[PDB]
Amino acid sequence: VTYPIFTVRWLAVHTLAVPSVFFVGAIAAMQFIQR
Amino acid sequence: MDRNSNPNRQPVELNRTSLYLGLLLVAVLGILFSSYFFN
Amino acid sequence: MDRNSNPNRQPVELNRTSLYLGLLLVAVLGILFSSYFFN
Amino acid sequence: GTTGERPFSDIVTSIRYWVIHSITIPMLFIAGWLFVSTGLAYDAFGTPRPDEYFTQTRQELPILQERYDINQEIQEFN
Amino acid sequence: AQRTRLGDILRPLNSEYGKVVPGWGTTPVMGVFMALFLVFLLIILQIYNSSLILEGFSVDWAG
Amino acid sequence: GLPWYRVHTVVLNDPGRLISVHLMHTALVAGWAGSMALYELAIFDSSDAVLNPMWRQGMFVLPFMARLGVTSSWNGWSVTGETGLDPGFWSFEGVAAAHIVLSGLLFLAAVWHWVFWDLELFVDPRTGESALDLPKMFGIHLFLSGLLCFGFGAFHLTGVWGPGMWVSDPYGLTGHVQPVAPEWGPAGFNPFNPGGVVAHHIAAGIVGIIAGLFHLTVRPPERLYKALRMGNIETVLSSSIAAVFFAAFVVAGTMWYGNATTPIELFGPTRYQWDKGYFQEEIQRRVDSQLAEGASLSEAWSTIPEKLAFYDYVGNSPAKGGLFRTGAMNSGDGIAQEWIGHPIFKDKEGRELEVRRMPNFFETFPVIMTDADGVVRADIPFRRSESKFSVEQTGVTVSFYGGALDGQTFSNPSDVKKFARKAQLGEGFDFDTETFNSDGVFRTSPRGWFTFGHAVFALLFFFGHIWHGSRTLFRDVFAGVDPGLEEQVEFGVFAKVGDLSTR
Amino acid sequence: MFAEGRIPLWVVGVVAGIGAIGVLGLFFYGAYAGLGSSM
Amino acid sequence: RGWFDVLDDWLKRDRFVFIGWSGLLLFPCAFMALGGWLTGTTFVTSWYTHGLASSYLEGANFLTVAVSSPADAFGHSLLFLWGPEAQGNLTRWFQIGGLWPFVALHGAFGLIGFMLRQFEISRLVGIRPYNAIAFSGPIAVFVSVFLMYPLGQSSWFFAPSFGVAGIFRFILFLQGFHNWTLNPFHMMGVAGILGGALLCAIHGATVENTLFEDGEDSNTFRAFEPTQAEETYSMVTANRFWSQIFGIAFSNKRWLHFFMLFVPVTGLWMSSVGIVGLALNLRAYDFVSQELRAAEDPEFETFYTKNILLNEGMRAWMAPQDQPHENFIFPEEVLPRGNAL
Amino acid sequence: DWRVIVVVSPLLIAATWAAINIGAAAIRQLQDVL
Amino acid sequence: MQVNNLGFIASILFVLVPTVFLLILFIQTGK
Amino acid sequence: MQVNNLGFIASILFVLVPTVFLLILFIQTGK
Amino acid sequence: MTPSLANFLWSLVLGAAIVLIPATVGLIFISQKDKITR
Amino acid sequence: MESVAYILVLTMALAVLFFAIAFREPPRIE
Amino acid sequence: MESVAYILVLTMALAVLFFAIAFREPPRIE
Ligand code: CLA
Ligand code: CLA
Ligand code: CLA
Ligand SMILES: CCCCCCCCCCCCCCCC(=O)OC[C@H](CO[C@@H]1O[C@H](CS(=O)(=O)O)[C@@H](O)[C@H](O)[C@H]1O)OC(=O)CCCCCCCCCCCCCCC
Ligand SMILES: CCCCCCCCCCCCCCCC(=O)OC[C@H](COP(=O)(O)OC[C@@H](O)CO)OC(=O)CCCCCCCCCCCCCCC
Ligand SMILES: CC1=C(/C=C/C(C)=C/C=C/C(C)=C/C=C/C=C(C)/C=C/C=C(C)/C=C/C2=C(C)CCCC2(C)C)C(C)(C)CCC1
Ligand SMILES: CC1=C(/C=C/C(C)=C/C=C/C(C)=C/C=C/C=C(C)/C=C/C=C(C)/C=C/C2=C(C)CCCC2(C)C)C(C)(C)CCC1
Ligand SMILES: CC1=C(/C=C/C(C)=C\C=C/C(C)=C/C=C/C=C(C)/C=C/C=C(C)\C=C\C2=C(C)CCCC2(C)C)C(C)(C)CCC1
Ligand SMILES: CCCCCCCCCCCCO[C@@H]1O[C@H](CO)[C@@H](O[C@H]2O[C@H](CO)[C@@H](O)[C@H](O)[C@H]2O)[C@H](O)[C@H]1O
Ligand SMILES: [Ca+2]
Repeated sequence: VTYPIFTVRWLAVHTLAVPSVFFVGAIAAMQFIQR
Repeated sequence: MDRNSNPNRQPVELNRTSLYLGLLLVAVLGILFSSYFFN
Repeated sequence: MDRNSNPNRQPVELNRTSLYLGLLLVAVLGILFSSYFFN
Repeated sequence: GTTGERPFSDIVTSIRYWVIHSITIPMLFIAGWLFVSTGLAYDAFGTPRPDEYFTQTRQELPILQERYDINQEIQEFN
Repeated sequence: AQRTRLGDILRPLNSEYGKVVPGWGTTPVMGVFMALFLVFLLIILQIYNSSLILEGFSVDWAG
Repeated sequence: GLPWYRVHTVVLNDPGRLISVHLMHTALVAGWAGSMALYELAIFDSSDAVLNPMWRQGMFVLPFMARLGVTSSWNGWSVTGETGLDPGFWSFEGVAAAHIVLSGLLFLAAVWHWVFWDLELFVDPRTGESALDLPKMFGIHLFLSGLLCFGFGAFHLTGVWGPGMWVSDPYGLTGHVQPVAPEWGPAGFNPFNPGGVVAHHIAAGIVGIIAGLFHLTVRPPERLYKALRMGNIETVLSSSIAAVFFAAFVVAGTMWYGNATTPIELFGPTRYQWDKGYFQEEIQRRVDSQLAEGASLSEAWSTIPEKLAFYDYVGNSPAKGGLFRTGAMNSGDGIAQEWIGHPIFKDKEGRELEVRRMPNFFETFPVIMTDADGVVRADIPFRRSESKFSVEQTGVTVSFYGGALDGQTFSNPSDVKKFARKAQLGEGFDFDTETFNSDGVFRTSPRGWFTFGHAVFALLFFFGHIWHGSRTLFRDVFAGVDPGLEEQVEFGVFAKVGDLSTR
Repeated sequence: MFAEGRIPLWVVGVVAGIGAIGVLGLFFYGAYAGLGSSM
Repeated sequence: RGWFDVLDDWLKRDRFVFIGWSGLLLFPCAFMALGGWLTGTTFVTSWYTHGLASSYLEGANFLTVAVSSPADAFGHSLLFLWGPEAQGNLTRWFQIGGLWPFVALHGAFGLIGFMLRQFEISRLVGIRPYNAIAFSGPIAVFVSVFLMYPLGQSSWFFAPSFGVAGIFRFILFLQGFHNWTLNPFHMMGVAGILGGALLCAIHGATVENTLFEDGEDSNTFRAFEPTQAEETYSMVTANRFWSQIFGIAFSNKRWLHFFMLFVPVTGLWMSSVGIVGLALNLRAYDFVSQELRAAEDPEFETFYTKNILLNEGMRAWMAPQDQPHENFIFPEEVLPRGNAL
Repeated sequence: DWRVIVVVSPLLIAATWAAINIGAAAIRQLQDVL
Repeated sequence: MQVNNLGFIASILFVLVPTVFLLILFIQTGK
Repeated sequence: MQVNNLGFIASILFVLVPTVFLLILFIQTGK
Repeated sequence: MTPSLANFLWSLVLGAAIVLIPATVGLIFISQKDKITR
Repeated sequence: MESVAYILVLTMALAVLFFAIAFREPPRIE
Repeated sequence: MESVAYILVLTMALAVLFFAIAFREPPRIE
């Protein structure tokens, strides 16, 4: 009970997830580019 | 100087299964490489 | 039928002197006959 | 068997995680969106837009041939 | 353990087995020399690679 | 008993027999060197250093003798093309015989050390069993290597007392052994400057002498001694294998890319010289200078040495061979006899055409002839019913300048096509294919074979390094893990993985 | 929901899986529209 | 407690993601390699190096994106961002293919870091380091294919591009130009990989079908306990089954699991040796005896000569597009082709 | 570039949201570990 | 077929040398 | 010299086969 | 002193300043804050 | 005559198979 | 190349001599 919030695990989680979501938003936007 | 028996000497072994495995390996390597040796 | 150990089996031996003699014989036979094998 | 950190199921079933993330996750999604949709990605990475692969004077592939002066080469390719 | 004249001569060279300096000793000095060696290796690689171009020569058979 | 793959571990704790087996290995290697040189000498063709140099004859160890100054035979010839020189004892034959006698003496020493394995020099006097002071041995051997490196640089390579080394012009036409002065500036790090090699050996030998002195006098930190298992000879094996595969990668790379220590007169040209048309560019510049004087096409092209044109032929690229295309390059295209001269292709309209040369990648390549501004004006069509650019329709003719065909012009389309196919390979040469029963497919040069062998061996020595480093660091569990080992591995019980004192 | 103060983990799973299916559907839709669609 | 040991304690703590000293090399380098690859496949083109679109931004898909190899004009330049080519210009660095060496080099050092991690964790938990020894196989493959092959060739351009279709291109290129299928070292690699898959399947199935009745459920998964001392399946029954089905069987569990390691790892190593050969164009391209016989006897045809013809066709048709820096111009009439096709 | 501003502002919004909803406990944790 | 003239001897030795190595080791085992 | 093309292989086997016979027998002796 | 020389030395400096010794500083600082209790 | 060499190696492999099956080391429980 | 075969057999004979002398079975009285 009452665990630390921020950890090495938190950082490993975000280091991946955060750019992943940004990239997914970018690729979603790509889906509606017209030539 | 004297010639003293070396106490570091140990027997070597190759069991029958190891014999079959090695013989098959050698035979299949020969099968593989003979064509290239002949070219 | 059953597989019974054969009691007629005996060890074979070649002493070191016999090894040297046989190796010399083989080497000198090779020396002798190689020229004729090549012709 | 826990090395100390809060279990993931606990965290992602909590109200506070979702109050934080129902904002943070869509914000990153739409930041990536805007990065693409404003044209920023093209300029940041030098990637051609669909109308800039060829120009009214270069109809062929702009293959680099120069060993050290690629900035000038790229600018002449346009 | 047969003794020989050459063995006796060489004996002081093979007598300090296992003796060490307590703690870290010269490890910092070693590390600094390792860093210098790594820099040197990078320099000569980049020269050979033509990623580091110096004045006075060319990496070419003509020199 | 011992599995087969572990037999040699019997000398692991027997310094006398370890020395013995090292002596036997050294004897075998020295005997190989001697016998290989003798074999190469027994088959080397010395008559034509121009179109049949050593690297066309599959000569592997001969270039290494010549690199360091052994370039003449007892039999009168020298690899520099000269005759009647007197090398003294240190000819190819003398060097090979030296290695044979050395092999014998090393064999005898190995036998002695095998039989008389139990010398008191090897036993720890403090306790009573065999022990080697590995840090001290390192200091000794490093001091010795530094001495030898410095001497090689300062006396042999400089010619202060010694022959010097092979140096050559950038186009491999005037290579010979001379003293070399060290280059102490940045240019010493130009891999194509031999003065760099000389300066390296002088400076690195001094550094090795100083480091050996330090290692002869300062004991390891206790931290380092435990971490690197400095009482375990297998740690030396691991780090030595690492250093060795590092060196092997380096030598394979310098052989493949070329440098001062891998001259083309000894090992042949590189693939990159063909790639960039290095010799083609040089030949063309020489011809253009002759023309700038006023010389005619025939005269200008007849000024080009046959050796230079021979470098400009794809069959001499090391990147054209095959793994199972064995032997000398002469076993491929044949023994080169003479340059046929430079062809110039002109079509019916006066346009002069360039045949596109075969790249290194291509086992086969279409014949294409382009004009000055890079437009195909002729080719050899595969399909003929819609052919438009064939040599027959385009009226392509070829005229030769210099060489055997100097002044000859061919208009018969068969002749033109065969010569276009010849020009695809670079400069054309007549070949003797009867001596070797040459088969027609290209071989690689000693440069290629050396690079291949050493890259493969370096790769495998990486695994050797990993295996022996792991055996060094995990010696305690080599026969298996502790029959306990319950809670130490359990997750979350200890604050630090493995450390029982932590929780 | 069925318990106060927390989201059921299966509700979270269903929502996240629907979102993942949606992003995959958007990518597959984009294979047929806009750039890369052969039209 | 010296600062070194305090650091060692912190690095080796039991947490969700073990860090270790090896993590100092692994995690930043692995992150660089992975983020570089994702960034390149999402945003970065190969228009100037290959004349190809290679990113999602240009309309490519998962199968057709890649971090493509750099332009052939750079030879084996390491293409640092601050290097003489890009000169610190990030956009140009992207456009010239700087991401390829970026990913390759950080991946090589991340692979090193991962194997060091295997060693470190094996040492900490107290087991033998055979996992690292097994991982040496993938390392040999990566070094030989992504570093050694292009270093033997003219430039990084001929390295495999980090993309699915880029890899397929590399594969077909090696067939057409090197006849890699004919290479005995590739053949040993194939044998190792197929044998490893076979061993995996057969061992898993054998174990699952010789399980002991240790529970009452039809679900046999819950009749195992990791601390149990006894074998969970019958080695004796397995051995009898395979002896009567196949003629031979494993009788030694330790040998079985060592063999499962040895086969795929040996395969990877042998194929790496073959790739080193191909780096220098030292191919097993041809059988000279059959070539000569065919050149003299126009009725002699084998599957080998047919494959040679296929390779010729592939080279002629693919080279102009695959090597755009060469400016290969092959007029239609020089292209080899069969009748009616 | 205004495009940079509009691409960064969502990131800052997410950061400040997370801060304002986690800061008390984060500072608690920072202080406890000293 | 015009094959490499060393093919037969190379193949024979490639097989025979390791064959005899294994045979020796196997036969002497238990000594 | 144009020698019999079987000369090398015949000589090698003529020596090697009895050599390995003797070697096997010697090495296993005492088993 | 060439541009490539200057950039090489800058690369050394910026690799240290950006990677080597903010990372060493952070590692030392955190190891000395969160200390294992024996 | 290379055909003889190919047949020889193939026969060696098959003979090894037959002996490894017929004359194997028995697995024994003890 | 037949010279190599002659040299090989001669060397084998001489090597056998050296081992038969140096590494002989000692005659022992017992
Ligand atoms: C005095 C003894 C002696 C002399 C004069 C020679 C001379 C020669 N040998 Mg030879 N050889 C010898 C002993 C000798 N050998 C012994 C004992 C062996 C058995 C191991 C051999 C095995 C041998 C082979 C296999 C070959 C030769 C060859 C040659 C010829 C070329 C050598 C060459 O390229 O060097 C190359 C040597 C190096 C590049 C040295 C590499 C050492 C590395 C760079 C240093 C290692 C790291 C260092 C120790 C650590 C740092 C220290 C530093 C700070 C100072 C040359 C005529 C070649 C030949 O032409 O055949 C006929 C050949 O292929 N020799
Ligand atoms: C690295 C060392 C090296 C290098 C670079 C060379 C290079 C060369 N040698 Mg050689 N040679 C060497 C060592 C070396 N040699 C040794 C140690 C010997 C003593 C046997 C010889 C004796 C020798 C002779 C008699 C001749 C040469 C010749 C030549 C030239 C022709 C090369 C050739 O066709 O080979 C061909 C290479 C191959 C066919 C590659 C074979 C690859 C094998 C089959 C791989 C083995 C697979 C393995 C079993 C897999 C294991 C399975 C796994 C489960 C572990 C060439 C320049 C020839 C020459 O032209 O002389 C003037 C020649 O006549 N050499
Ligand atoms: C200086 C180099 C060197 C040295 C001194 C050693 C020494 C040793 N190794 Mg090692 N190793 C090396 C490099 C080296 N290795 C490399 C490069 C690799 C990767 C290929 C390995 C991988 C390796 C493994 C997996 C093992 C060893 C083992 C051993 C120990 C027992 C060796 C033995 O009896 O096998 C005897 C070998 C035979 C009876 C037959 C081998 C036949 C080979 C395959 C072909 C021979 C070709 C030819 C004669 C050699 C020329 C190659 C040369 C040019 C390098 C021994 C201390 C063993 C060990 O750790 O024991 C506990 C062990 O299991 N090594
Ligand atoms: C991106 C990831 C980057 C990874 C970074 C990893 C973090 C740093 C890891 C450092 C590992 C090496 C340190 C080993 C410990 C040590 O040797 O002794 C620890 C010593 C002994 O101190 C004192 O010594 C006392 C006595 S004794 O001598 O040590 O026994 C002892 O009691 C006491 O404990 C101790 O305080 O402490 C130090 O102050 C010496 C520091 C020397 C470290 C090597 C520096 C070389 C690197 C610089 C590179 C640039 C050089 C210039 C290049 C141009
Ligand atoms: C239907 C019944 C008829 C079977 C006919 C099919 C033959 C298959 C018999 C297996 C052959 C024995 C080979 C291993 C020799 C042998 O006897 O091994 C016996 C061995 C038994 O191992 P143990 O566990 O008893 O050994 C442990 C210790 O002894 C370690 O040595 O089995 C294995 O090692 C399995 C791994 C190799 C599996 C090899 C399969 C190879 C397939 C065939 C390849 C050659 C084809 C070439 C064609 C030209
Ligand atoms: C006793 C004596 C003597 C004599 C000596 C002699 C005469 C010698 C020799 C020697 C020799 C003459 C040697 C040798 C050697 C060789 C070697 C050592 C080799 C090898 C091999 C190898 C190792 C190879 C391998 C391989 C193969 C097989 C295939 C390919 C790949 C490879 C390369 C891996 C004298 C009187 C002087 C003195 C006294 C004592
Ligand atoms: C480049 C570079 C760099 C780096 C960067 C980085 C490191 C980054 C990154 C990055 C990243 C890291 C990104 C990411 C991403 C991602 C993504 C793009 C994702 C995805 C996905 C998906 C699509 C999935 C899907 C799925 C499936 C399929 C299965 C099931 C379901 C799911 C949904 C899960 C720097 C700046 C240093 C410098 C310069 C260069
Ligand atoms: C697997 C998995 C998962 C996920 C899941 C998901 C993500 C989902 C789902 C699902 C869904 C999302 C669903 C649904 C449904 C619906 C339905 C089933 C319906 C219906 C109906 C109908 C039948 C209709 C009808 C109609 C018609 C006929 C016409 C008229 C109108 C209407 C519309 C009415 C979890 C994590 C949980 C767990 C683990 C894994
Ligand atoms: C673990 C090791 C990690 C290695 C990688 C770490 C990242 C390395 C980044 C180093 C980047 C070097 O980046 C380099 O910086 C220098 C110095 O600012 C820039 O240099 C710029 O500013 C300097 C001084 O202000 C001027 O002299 C120069 O003319 C100008 O270009 C270069 O244009 C850029 O190429
Ligand atoms: Ca028609």
